[PDB]
Formats: sequence, C-alpha cells, structure tokens
Amino acid sequence: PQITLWKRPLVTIKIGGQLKEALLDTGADDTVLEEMNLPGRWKPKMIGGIGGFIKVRQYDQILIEICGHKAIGTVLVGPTPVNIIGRNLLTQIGCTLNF
Amino acid sequence: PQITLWKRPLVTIKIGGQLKEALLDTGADDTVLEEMNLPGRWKPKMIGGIGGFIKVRQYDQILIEICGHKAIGTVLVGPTPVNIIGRNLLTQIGCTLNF
Amino acid sequence: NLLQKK
Repeated sequence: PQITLWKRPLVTIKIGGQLKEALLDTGADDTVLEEMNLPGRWKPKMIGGIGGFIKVRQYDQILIEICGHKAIGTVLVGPTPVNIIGRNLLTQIGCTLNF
Repeated sequence: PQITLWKRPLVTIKIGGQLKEALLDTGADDTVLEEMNLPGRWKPKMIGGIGGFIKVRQYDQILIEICGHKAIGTVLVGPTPVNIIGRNLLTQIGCTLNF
Repeated sequence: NLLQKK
C-alpha cells in the first residue's frame, strides 16, 4: 500500500496469536511492543530516545504479520507508550520512504 | 528519492544557512532539533518519547530545507538524541511510506 | 527509538 503521513501510520499486526495496533516508525532501530509474553529465552536491553531510556526484554526470531506480510526478527517488550514497528521489520516487508 | 530502511534514514537538512543531519521519522508527530538558536519568540511544549516526557521550545513558521525540498513550519528545539524530521514536515515534502 | 508524540 501507499500510506500518507497526515495522521500517525497505525496498522494492525498479528503476534503470538494476539492482534495489536502498531505504529510504523522509520526513526526506530528496533521493534518495541507493550508488555506481553513471547516464547523462547530473552535477555535484558536498554533502549533510548526522547525522554531517556527504558529497560526491555529482547526476544529473537519472533514471527509477526504486518498488514498480512510475514516478517521475522527481534522484538523488544517493555513499558513503551505505544507499539512500534522499527526498521528491523520494516525492511522485511519492503517498506520504503518516497518523495 | 526512494529511501530504504536497512540503515537509519539520515538526510541533510538546511536551517538558518547551516547544514545538519536529521532522521526522517514517521513515528514522530513533530520535528525536533538539537539545541540551536532560532529567530523570533517561542512557546512551551511538552512532548513524549520512548523514555518519558521532555520540555521543548516551539518555534513556528520556520524555513527548513530537507534533501533540497523547502518546508516552512513548526520546529521544536530541545534535548533530543538526534535531529528528527516529523510528520508535520514530512507531509510538506510529499513523503509517503510504501510497501 | 525515536517515536515522538504531542
């Protein structure tokens, strides 16, 4: 699809069964979701941005569907104000910025 | 141009006759630049990011060129980790997300 | 991770 930027680019994703809303975020290195359980082992990580840092749990090799496009990669879980799809998964669905 | 997301979408901008680097950020409502001096009066704004909320200075109707494309709009100044071009100016340059 | 909101 082509998504204009008049409003926040929110999309439906599917992860670990659950359907969630998430923001397509070209400024994010990583994908970060609100607290949830995911399968497999995890390790702690600190991520930063506006406002400073938060501690998150890092899960690798997680499968996600973004607008029906399957993508696999690392997903971070923690106290993010909003679900964010970052570049690590945006690349997998062939997402580009165009102007 | 078409910008892929394997690396951070960092571009050159020009403001007040000076070149700076900035991130094209679809996850940002607003444009936020590192501490610098701008003309005219400012008003207060609170913005939220991954780590919480910060206070920034809001300047309106500011001339800024992004990859050679001219924009005139609101620019926030404060302790951002990186200069970020948000949706308010991405729309001005005709930027869309595509997959 | 530079999400930003008003």
